[PDB]
Amino acid sequence: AYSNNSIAIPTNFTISVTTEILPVSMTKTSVDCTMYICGDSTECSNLLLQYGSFCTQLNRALTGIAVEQDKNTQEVFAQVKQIYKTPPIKDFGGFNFSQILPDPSKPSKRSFIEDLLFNKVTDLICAQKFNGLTVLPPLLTDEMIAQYTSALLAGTITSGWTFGAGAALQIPFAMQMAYRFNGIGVTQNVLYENQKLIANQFNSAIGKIQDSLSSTASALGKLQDV
Amino acid sequence: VAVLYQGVNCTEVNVFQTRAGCLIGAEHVNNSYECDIPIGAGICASYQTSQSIIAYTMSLGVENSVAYSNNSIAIPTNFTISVTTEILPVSMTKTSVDCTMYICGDSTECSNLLL
Amino acid sequence: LQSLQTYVTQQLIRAAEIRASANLAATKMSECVLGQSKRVDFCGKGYHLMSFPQSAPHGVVFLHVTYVPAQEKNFTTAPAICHDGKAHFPREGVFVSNGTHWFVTQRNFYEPQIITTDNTFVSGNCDVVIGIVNNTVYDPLQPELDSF
Amino acid sequence: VNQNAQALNTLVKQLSSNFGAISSVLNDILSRLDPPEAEVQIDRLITGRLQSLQTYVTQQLIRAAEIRASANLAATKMSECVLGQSKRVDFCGKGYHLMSFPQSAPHGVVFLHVTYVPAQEKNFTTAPAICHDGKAHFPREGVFVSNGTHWFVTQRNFYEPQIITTDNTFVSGNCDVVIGIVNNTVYDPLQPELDSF
Repeated sequence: AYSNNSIAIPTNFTISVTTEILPVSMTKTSVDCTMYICGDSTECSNLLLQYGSFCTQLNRALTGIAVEQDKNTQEVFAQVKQIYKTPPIKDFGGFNFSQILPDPSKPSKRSFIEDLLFNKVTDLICAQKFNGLTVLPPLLTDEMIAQYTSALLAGTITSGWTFGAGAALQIPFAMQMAYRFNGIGVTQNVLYENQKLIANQFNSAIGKIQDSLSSTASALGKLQDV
Repeated sequence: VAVLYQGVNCTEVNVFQTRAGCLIGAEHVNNSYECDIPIGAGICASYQTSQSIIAYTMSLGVENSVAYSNNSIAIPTNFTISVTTEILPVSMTKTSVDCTMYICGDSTECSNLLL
Repeated sequence: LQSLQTYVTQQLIRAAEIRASANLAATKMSECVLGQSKRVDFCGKGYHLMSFPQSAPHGVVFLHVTYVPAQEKNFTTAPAICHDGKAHFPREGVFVSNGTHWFVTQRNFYEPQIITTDNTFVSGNCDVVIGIVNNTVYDPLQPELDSF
Repeated sequence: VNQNAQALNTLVKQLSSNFGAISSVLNDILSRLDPPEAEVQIDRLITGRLQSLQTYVTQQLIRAAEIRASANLAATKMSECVLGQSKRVDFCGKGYHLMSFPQSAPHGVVFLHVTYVPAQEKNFTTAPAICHDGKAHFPREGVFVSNGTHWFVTQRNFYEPQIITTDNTFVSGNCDVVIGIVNNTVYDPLQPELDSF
């Protein structure tokens, strides 16, 4: 409807959590020119050397892709050089973050959501190593990228936005939403009165994300094309 | 020089084994420092102490546990104005290559065959 | 050699593609995760609050907490209140009415508040403004000074 | 610059390779064999040198795509960081951005950014609200802090302690909803003025 004297203002709201899956790096590969022609023979080497520097250019090309490819994970995952830890005593004001936080009881450090991301994406490594194609491993293993992830979650949950502009400053997460509502022009009264309702909205939203990732495996197709 | 083999344990061959493969000629130190020349799978190397090449695990930086409480708050009483450097490229060297002089110069028969 | 040159050329073009996706992810890493972005549909649908990153093979998963309004009701508005003969413009929010008394509330949620001198400000007069309505702006110091 | 030099050097040095012929100089082959036996060897040079130039043109163009992604990022920082003030975090550099100084540099530009970072911190006691007459009071800008004696209102970015007043807060809601509210006395500046009157 369109009218000059008519206006619509929202009387209620909801907290929705969505998912965008963005790829960072690909698999590092280096292919030899001589072994791609043949090995254990001097006929491939004498006839291959007359074409010049093609081997050097294609080899430095695969090395350059692998170094810049390592640099993308370095420019994204680790923003800061300081590690943050999760406190043992958890009072968040009624919010349950245990799904996104790592579980120390597991042999490898991972969260409940990341446990599903590794299991829903597809040994093939030894199968490729049997035919002569060497897959170079990434410089950062899964435990250190997950430790970078646990550092940014533990820091945003406790210190928030402070460590980006300086030393990490401890703020209660209940007061963190007061400024996040104050930044978009919303009075903190919605937070302080509706905090009990927001606890059930957030905990149910995390349960819906866990159910969507477990039931639907096609949401990860952004990485599956890669 | 520290020779590294990729994707195989030590078979033929300070001989240690990593996830990337057999690494010979380097020493393994249990302590961890900041990496300089990277290898892969969280291990790097540097020339340190009668000095040689040492190999060690990636340090992810200083581990600090930030205190968290309901009534606790920290407000800064002082500030520091710092100036940093962001370096970015814009243009690259302009090159122009001619097909005739590059392929065959000073040749009329070859210049006619290229047309 | 020609088949391998085709392979490397295909790797550099996909390299520009994975770098463009990584640089966009780094931008959302700084704005959506670390800070608070007021940008619309950058950090995801709705008004952004916080973003939770998650490790994934050859990529990253962001969990975005946003504010999406749900229920609304149609109200009657007006740009200004004419009280003493000078126009009263809202300092923060918009003017709404249920049909009896005019209220002042923000655009993102409905919290009825009476018209006071601190919620508005005097600019111009009532004649140059199109659509101004008449009402009584409550002076909060009047009953305290009268009782004193 | 080193990568461009190494690319040009490889491009020239590839001319000396024979590419399946007797010799790399075209004048010695054209000066010995007749034209009909000669067309096979010149065609071998043509196919090889064409493939080397096609790799160079494709590789330089791939770097042109890198130069355009960097140019669009530089133009975005030139607009937001330099001309205006960007509120984006870690865009204009670490910290809260203030102003940018451009400097000419060979084949690029160097940015000197002035940022605002805190230095010394001190632990304080906070409360979400102040309960005075039975109605809650919330800070308009900033948070409630205390040194252990009196509750103060201060900004999050820097410490400038101020007395709790009616202009620094606003009356909304009551004291039984908000969790963590504490009791204290909210100073009203009208009271001593009326007592003196």
